[PDB]
Amino acid sequence: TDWPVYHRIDGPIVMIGFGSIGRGTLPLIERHFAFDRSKLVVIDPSDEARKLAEARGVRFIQQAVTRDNYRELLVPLLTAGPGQGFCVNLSVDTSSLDIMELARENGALYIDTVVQPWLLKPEARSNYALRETVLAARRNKPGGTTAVSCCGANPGMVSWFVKQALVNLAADLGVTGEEPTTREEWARLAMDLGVKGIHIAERDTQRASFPKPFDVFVNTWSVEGFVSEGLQPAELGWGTFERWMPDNARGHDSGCGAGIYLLQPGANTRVRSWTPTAMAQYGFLVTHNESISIADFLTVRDAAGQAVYRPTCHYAYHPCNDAVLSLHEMFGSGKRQSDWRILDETEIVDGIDELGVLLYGHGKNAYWYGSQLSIEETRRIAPDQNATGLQVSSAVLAGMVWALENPNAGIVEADDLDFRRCLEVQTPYLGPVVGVYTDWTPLAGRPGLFPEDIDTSDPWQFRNVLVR
Amino acid sequence: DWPVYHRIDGPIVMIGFGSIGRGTLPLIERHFAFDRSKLVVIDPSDEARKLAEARGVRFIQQAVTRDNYRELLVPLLTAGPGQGFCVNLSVDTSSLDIMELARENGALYIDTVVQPWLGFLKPEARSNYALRETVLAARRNKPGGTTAVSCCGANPGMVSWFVKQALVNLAADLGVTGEEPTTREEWARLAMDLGVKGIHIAERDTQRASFPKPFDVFVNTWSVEGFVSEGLQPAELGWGTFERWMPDNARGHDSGCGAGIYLLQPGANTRVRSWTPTAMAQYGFLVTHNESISIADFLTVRDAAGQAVYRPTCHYAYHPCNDAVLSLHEMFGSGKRQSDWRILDETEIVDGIDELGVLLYGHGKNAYWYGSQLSIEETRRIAPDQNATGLQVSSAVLAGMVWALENPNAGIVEADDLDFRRCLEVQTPYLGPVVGVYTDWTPLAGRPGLFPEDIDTSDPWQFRNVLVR
Ligand SMILES: NC(=O)c1ccc[n+]([C@@H]2O[C@H](COP(=O)([O-])OP(=O)(O)OC[C@H]3O[C@@H](n4cnc5c(N)ncnc54)[C@H](O)[C@@H]3O)[C@@H](O)[C@H]2O)c1
Ligand SMILES: NC(=O)c1ccc[n+]([C@@H]2O[C@H](COP(=O)([O-])OP(=O)(O)OC[C@H]3O[C@@H](n4cnc5c(N)ncnc54)[C@H](O)[C@@H]3O)[C@@H](O)[C@H]2O)c1
Repeated sequence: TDWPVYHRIDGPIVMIGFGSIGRGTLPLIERHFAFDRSKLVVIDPSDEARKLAEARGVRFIQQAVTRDNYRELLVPLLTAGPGQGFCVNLSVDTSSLDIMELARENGALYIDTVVQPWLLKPEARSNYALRETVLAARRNKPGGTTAVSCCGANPGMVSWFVKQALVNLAADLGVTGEEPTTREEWARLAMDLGVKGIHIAERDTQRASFPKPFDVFVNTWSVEGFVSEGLQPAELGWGTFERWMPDNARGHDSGCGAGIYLLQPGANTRVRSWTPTAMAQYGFLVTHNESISIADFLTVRDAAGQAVYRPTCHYAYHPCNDAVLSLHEMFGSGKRQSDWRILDETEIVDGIDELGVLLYGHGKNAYWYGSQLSIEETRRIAPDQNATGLQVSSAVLAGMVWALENPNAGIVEADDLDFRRCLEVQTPYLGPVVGVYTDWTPLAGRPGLFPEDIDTSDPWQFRNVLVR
Repeated sequence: DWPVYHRIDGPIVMIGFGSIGRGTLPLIERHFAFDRSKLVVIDPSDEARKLAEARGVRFIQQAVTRDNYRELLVPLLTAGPGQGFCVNLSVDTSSLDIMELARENGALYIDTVVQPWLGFLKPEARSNYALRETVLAARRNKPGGTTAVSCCGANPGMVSWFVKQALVNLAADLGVTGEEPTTREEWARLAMDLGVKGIHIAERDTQRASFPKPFDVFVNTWSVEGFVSEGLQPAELGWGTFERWMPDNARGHDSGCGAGIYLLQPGANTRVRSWTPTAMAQYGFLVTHNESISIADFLTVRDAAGQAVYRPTCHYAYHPCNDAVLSLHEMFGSGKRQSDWRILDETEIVDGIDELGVLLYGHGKNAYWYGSQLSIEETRRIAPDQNATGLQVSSAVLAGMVWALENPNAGIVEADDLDFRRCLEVQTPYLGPVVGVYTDWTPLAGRPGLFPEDIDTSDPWQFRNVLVR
């Protein structure tokens, strides 16, 4: 009845970054893998991180990993032996692709939760473009040591939820038969079910024991990371059903073809969305890797290679109340707050991180599938983190298990992993995982007091979702 | 001790006993001498009844409606022996109809808002410009007569007196010579000569509650029903002659004073870039307010032909308390009102201020904020039964009442028509720090930035730059 130990790691474990996610992932690595304790080392420039690592009894190197030092630092650490090591990258300000390629070159497994560069026109700031660098790297060097790109809660877990949700939608219609095996089969299942689009539909209700301080940005995970992505252009996977886009929307000349972006910051762009606890709510259209990767994954092309079916996919994020206030403060002031803080589990009085996928446009209108993990449950089952952190760290755990079980798979996205195996590892840490149908649409209660440019023939059009 | 300004020798009829009525009644008892059993409070709610009974004040548990207001109020207003005073602090009642009833029965009248009877509409008809035009027409139809003070709370109300004092201060600091204005035409000419392109009613409420905001509860420091109703009205502003651009969904008015436009979107979901001393640069919401129109109208200069050659832009730039910001996000994101609401009591507020002032911009010193920084701690020391928001309003009602008793045959008047020095002399003891602050901030601070924006770089204070689009 104790915790399962999934695998032995026969080489160094190098954790890059020991912020909110690193702190939550370390205890799960220790819990679920067998290895000599001295094999693990944490790298992070922060004094705060150093003091926590010392209290946890783990090796700690207080250094920022940079383009200038990453080869001389990471190659010896990852190749120390006797066997294959694992690079666990949970940092800000480091090049995911460069570290990934270095790990592969040296036979070390690799996982991260984001594609980002080393510490510029808007299209270059896009997660579409960054994802294209990873796809190109895979084409240049197929196969080889497994490296898992963007395997956190979102991007990451939500790709597995999309697959489970598609299977459930079919079953709820009385459609029986083997589930898809190939990418094209998954894409055709979405097409055949009439899925028009998908929101990554999230509502964080975690509340702090102190009121939000003036001129302090407050969040339940990285403030630096959230602000960085929130200032990037709004970004979405763009569905074939869409008949309207804003005047300030732009596409891409190259790549998989699945994305557009808007010439405005994602964290100041609102969309109409829905989760089970929030019901109808505003989300922020913050750019995310999975907005592109899920739309790409579910694309059906004709013989000529043109996409004839693709779902819309984007984030619709309602963060914790203090983060909502922090965004209002930041954008209203035109500048970042002087200080910031990430809520510790000891500072959260109650709440959940409700994180799921909202598939819409099919015969049952809309279906939300995801996790309702509470802070109370989090504290009972995993230390050193809040409910936001545990969804992410447990997804990293699942990706690490998959990579150790499938060590010769090359560069892979969350959409490439065995979703059933990953969810089997992750689900002890997700609290209630539920599927909920709703009849809500973005046109509920509309038109109202004022004229609006809506498309009443198709309630889920982005024209109706975007707050204008 | 506290000054007793005057005796009131007739009935005092208070319509509405919510957050503002509860804050105003103690000031009335404190600052006027009157037969105490001559005060009557009318409110439909049981909560109001219990509070009035606890004070031993006559109470009538009725909702004033178009169907009953004549039969209900006339006996109360004319009960004698002397001139009565109708103090209207309610939601859901016709300001104009009750004002006219008071006037034709010789009773003084004051309120803090122009609003219609609760309905059992074209966007233009929902505008405060239209509502104010019904009051202006009433004045033209019955000049002079018994005084009725329209829209004399904190804003609208006190901020009109702040605008006059700020113009005086700017004149001194910019070396503009001339005697203090004493007529509307002289005030308007002073604003023109100072180069005041526009005015924000620039407010930041930092009052914080001892409990976190509950899900599906709208929280505010004053009327939730009243704030939501005004926040769903069209965004609305006095429209200055310097403006070179208006949004595609802006509209004007065929008739009336000519000072206003409105936008075909709700004010409480419309953001503007603004500034207060404690907030520094912030978003405010462009909630419609009577003074947006009245201040712009008051400061209009016309040529001989009657065409406006100068007028300041004027509008609200409201940053309410944090729990109200979250309540608006919740309400607009859900597309419907929350199932419950609450107004923060002073006992529930841990700290904070209601920073309420006027931001005059476009002149030689860029921008100037003048107003009140009243804290909840100071409020509790000097006045009972209210928070810092309520006390700024209730003290303004007091000031207007003192002015009306000293000027009881002035006809229908707005806060812009009162003697601002006398009103501020009555109100200032309840306003805490009242300060003027210059800033170099403009709406183009930091702009253009990461993304292309439709800005006017020739003039930072253009509405094109202020409006969040
Ligand atoms: N996919 C997901 O679900 C998901 C969820 C949360 C976060 N993330 C990603 O992970 C990132 C980290 O999140 P977090 O909440 O732990 O952030 P955090 O801000 O709490 O921690 C970041 C850590 O990185 C360290 N760091 C900074 N520069 C470094 C360098 N050059 N080398 C090594 N370490 C460095 C900092 O000292 C800090 O301790 C986020 O910015 C985000 O991109 C992904
Ligand atoms: N000018 C200003 O600065 C300013 C400031 C605050 C409020 N106001 C105005 O004053 C109004 C009242 O403010 P509040 O905070 O006291 O509101 P509130 O919601 O606390 O109280 C309103 C009261 O009116 C009563 N009421 C409802 N229908 C009625 C009717 N038909 N007849 C008589 N009473 C009735 C309610 O029972 C309630 O007690 C607001 O809606 C707003 O328009 C103006």
